[PDB]
Formats: sequence, C-alpha cells, structure tokens
Amino acid sequence: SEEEEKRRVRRERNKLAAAKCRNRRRELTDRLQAETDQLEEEKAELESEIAELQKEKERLEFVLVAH
Amino acid sequence: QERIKAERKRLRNRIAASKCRKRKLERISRLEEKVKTLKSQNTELASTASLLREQVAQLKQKVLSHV
DNA sequence: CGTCGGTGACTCACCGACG
DNA sequence: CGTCGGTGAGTCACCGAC
Ligand SMILES: [Cl-]
Ligand SMILES: [Cl-]
Ligand code: NA
Repeated sequence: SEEEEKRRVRRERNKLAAAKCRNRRRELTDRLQAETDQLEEEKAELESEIAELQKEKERLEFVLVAH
Repeated sequence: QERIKAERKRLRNRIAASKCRKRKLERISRLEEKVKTLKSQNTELASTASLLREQVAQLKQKVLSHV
C-alpha cells in the first residue's frame, strides 16, 4: 500500500523522537546528579577549610593576649 | 470474561507506568532544587573563608609587631 | 495552512524478584 | 513454576512552531 508507507515512516520518525525525549531526560538526570555530587564535595572542602581557619584564628588571638 | 483479567492487568500497568514516570520527574526536581541551594551555600561559605583568611593574616602580623 | 518534531500517556516486551 | 511490579520502548493523540 501507499498510505501504509506514509504511516510506517511516520511511526519510524516518531519512534526516534520518543527515544530522543527519553535519552535527553536520562542525560539531564545524569548531568544533575554529577553536578550535585561535585557541589557536595566543594561544600565539604569549604566547611573543612573554614573549620581550620577558625581554629588558627583563635590560637593566634590567644597567642596575642599573652603579651 | 477473560477480557476482564486483561483489563485489570492494563490498569495495574497503567498505575505502574504512572508511578514510574512520576518518580523520574520528582528526582529531577529534587536535584535541580539541590543544585540551586548548594550553589548559594557555597558562595556564602567561600566568602566566609576569604574573610577568615585575611583575619588570620592580620593576626600573624600582629603577633610579630610584639616580637 | 500543512507537515514537522516534541511530549504525555497507554500499552507491550522483557526482566528479576519471589511465594 | 508462574505471576508480580518496574522500566525500556513503540504507539497514539494532540499541539505549537514555523
Ligand atoms: Cl507493571
Ligand atoms: Cl511527522
Ligand atoms: Na496519570
């Protein structure tokens, strides 16, 4: 048939668009998950940097009041 | 008669597909929200650390101005 | 002002879990 | 052994873009 071919290729083009939709959503989820993991490592390292600095600051303040 | 046992399975799968699609979108929203707050939180921590780095330095200088 | 692709939702195929 | 639910994938109906 000839209408059966217009319907067949339409089903093919749409099958690919569905796969593109699903793949884009998966790549988006991967991207976000990779980003949160990285931002959580940065936050942890900053919280650790801040903790050492607060310690160093208080040691120096007490060294300074000892004349 | 046997068409009812098949309507009931399509319903059960209809419910499972819905629950499945929903969880996917919920995960994306959580991550997008988490990225947003982690970017904000890290900018606040990053400046906290810069300020501490300067306070420690000024303190190291004040210790040497007293031998 | 007519096709195009994108997308929500139903459905089926397939798989591992498991009573 | 056989049914279950989760999930990938094909399909339909519909819509906005252009
Ligand atoms: Cl199911
Ligand atoms: Cl088309
Ligand atoms: Na639904």
